[PDB]
Amino acid sequence: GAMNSSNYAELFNNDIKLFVDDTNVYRVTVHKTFEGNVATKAINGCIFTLNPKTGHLFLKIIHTSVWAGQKRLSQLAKWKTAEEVSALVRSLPKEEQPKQIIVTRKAMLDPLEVHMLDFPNIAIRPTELRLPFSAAMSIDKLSDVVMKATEPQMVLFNIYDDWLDRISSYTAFSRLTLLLRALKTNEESAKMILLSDPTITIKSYHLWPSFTDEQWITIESQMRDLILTEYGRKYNV
Amino acid sequence: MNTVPFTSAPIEVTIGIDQYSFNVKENQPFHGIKDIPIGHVHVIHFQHADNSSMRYGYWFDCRMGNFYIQYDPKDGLYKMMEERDGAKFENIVHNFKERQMMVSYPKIDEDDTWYNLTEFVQMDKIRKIVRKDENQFSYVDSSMTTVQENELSDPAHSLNYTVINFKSREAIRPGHEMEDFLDKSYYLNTVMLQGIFKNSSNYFGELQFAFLNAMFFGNYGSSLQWHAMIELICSSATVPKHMLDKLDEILYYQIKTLPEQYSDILLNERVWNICLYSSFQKNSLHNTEKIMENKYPELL
Repeated sequence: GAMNSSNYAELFNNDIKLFVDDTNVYRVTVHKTFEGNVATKAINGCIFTLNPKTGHLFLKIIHTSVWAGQKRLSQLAKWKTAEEVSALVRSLPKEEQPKQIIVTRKAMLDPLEVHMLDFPNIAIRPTELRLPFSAAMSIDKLSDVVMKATEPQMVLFNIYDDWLDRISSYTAFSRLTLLLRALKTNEESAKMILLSDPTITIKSYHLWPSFTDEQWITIESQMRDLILTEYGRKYNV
Repeated sequence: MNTVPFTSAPIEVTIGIDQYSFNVKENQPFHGIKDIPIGHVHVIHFQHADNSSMRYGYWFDCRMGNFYIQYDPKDGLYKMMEERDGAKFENIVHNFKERQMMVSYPKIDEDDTWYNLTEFVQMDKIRKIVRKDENQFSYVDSSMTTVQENELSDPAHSLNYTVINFKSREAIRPGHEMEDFLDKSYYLNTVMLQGIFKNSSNYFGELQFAFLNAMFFGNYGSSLQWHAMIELICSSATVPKHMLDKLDEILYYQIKTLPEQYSDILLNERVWNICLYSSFQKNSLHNTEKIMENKYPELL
């Protein structure tokens, strides 16, 4: 059943699994109309589908055209997510298909289970973890490809850059979750922390800066500090 | 008017005949039930005084043969049996009637309750759900599991209800995943009505049979079947108007008949709240909604 703090190491074993996050699929700006009513304007979205072991990110860009003439969009978004994940699994060779798909939100379980009836051996699982994958659109290069899309597109990334050359998946995932948690809690501060020293750049083929092992320890410390402060603030403790 | 004689009543037992029931004492001179209305199926059911576990009983139609009950002291239950010798049977029934050793099926003239619970229920359909083809009557008890329960174990003693599963390839057309899951009209109308049941009468027959097994034997799988068949209709946007009108009547009599004290175990909160308040048919079951609100407002 559900994935939690107790069964955490399962993410980094040799059974192929994917996390699916639907939180950036349906995105709107809310605005006033001329008549002083409110209306939404959809902007491009994305499915965040991540192998936590390899860092392979299947970023399915959701172009605003998919919503044209559709009703109940927040409900459709869950089914469109499930249809795209199902299409991704069918596109993968059998030995690359996931054994488990973990949805970050319980509302994805029935849409994904129904789209995957052809795959009775793929387990669809919720999680108790509060994963910060909503902050994916705070990664500048992911945000850029979503916002420039003029059509439906799938773009492949490694969200861990070359980290797995030096650290285990467990540690790579903990780093990723700490960066995203920071970006989610205070985006400006987090982005300031990541780029304050201009000598450390982002390689053209990477998402994050080229930190040494020593510089990641300092960065990681600055992100924990950012997260605890904002918590004291939020809650006056 | 037909008769189900009993050879004897060697053990103390509560005997049910349809919606009626009578206490019989150990070795009480009880020789059966007379004045049973022709034209309906009936169920004769038993709960031993010494084991208020294992409710069991026999679905039968007196037009299909001469049936009697006889206690089996080896298997420890009241067994239904067919008497093939018509003259032996008439002679047995006439004697027991003359000696007034039989209870009379206590139908009130005005009272259509049993007709209203069994309107679409046919013995020939019962015998397909409860497979034991050497008998013209069907045995059901509290513990019998359904074909669907067995998939999720003895197939000879199973209730062969039509499997309904909202998250199955049967229920969901490829490329109509969202449409077919949120509006089950395809599943109800093409797969189940046109495809399997052939008409709404056989569908209502199985629904009514499932309810009666749930109520009279506390059969949990029957309860699941009754709720699944209600939820499939309520979750369909497109249902023939005659089916909705008839479903309202069917459910009304079922809710009217349910013992008030059994509403907690026989009624599924999620299904009823969905069916009366969220579903496509939330406004189509006026009689059922009024009786549920007045009788079981707690559940809702």
